[PDB]
Amino acid sequence: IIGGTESKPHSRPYMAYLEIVTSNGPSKFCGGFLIRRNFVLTAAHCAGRSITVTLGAHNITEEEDTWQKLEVIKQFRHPKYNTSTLHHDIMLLKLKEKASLTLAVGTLPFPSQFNFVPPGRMCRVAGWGRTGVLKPGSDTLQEVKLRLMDPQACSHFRDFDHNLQLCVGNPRKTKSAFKGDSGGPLLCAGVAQGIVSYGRSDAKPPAVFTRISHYRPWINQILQAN
Repeated sequence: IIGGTESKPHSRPYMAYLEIVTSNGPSKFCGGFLIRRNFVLTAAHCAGRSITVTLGAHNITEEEDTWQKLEVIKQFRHPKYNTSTLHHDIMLLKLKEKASLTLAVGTLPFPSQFNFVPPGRMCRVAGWGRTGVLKPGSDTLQEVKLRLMDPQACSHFRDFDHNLQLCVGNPRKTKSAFKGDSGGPLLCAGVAQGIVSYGRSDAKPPAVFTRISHYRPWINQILQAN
């Protein structure tokens, strides 16, 4: 997260930290959020060999009694997830066991098929990603307030689509989600409307987020099929 501040500890109990093992140059990490006791929502771009989720953390380098680390038993990537258009950058993760609902660890509701959040709104995003273009990731959870932009603010991104994605962050400011923040949710008025997906390598906002309302039925299909 670029140009933000450290979250108050445990003020965002749905924040999930994902450790991912790839079939190549070791682990990478991602943000994501708990939607139900054994299900986390993240980006499809955060798919890997094996994944572990740490729930209830603030500083991911020092464990606390709030910590709950669970194994991912299955990865439901979006099948239309395409590495070219980067469309459908959403994935559901099923946990081997159910997280215990505590004040430090909680669930977040995602929107309905008809909740279409428009340009102008200021939403918040949290994460443990890089704090600058070539800067290390953050040990502590950071968060930044960002403005939703009109579709045109993002047309520099090949294949940007209004119905499926969100254009996030004012072009005139530095604030933005960045590498490492992938998978974390965008909260608008207390509802998760997006998922950090991608942006420029130079970290200049806007960055593109997955628009979740649109995937509601699919999330639903898997959640009901378990």
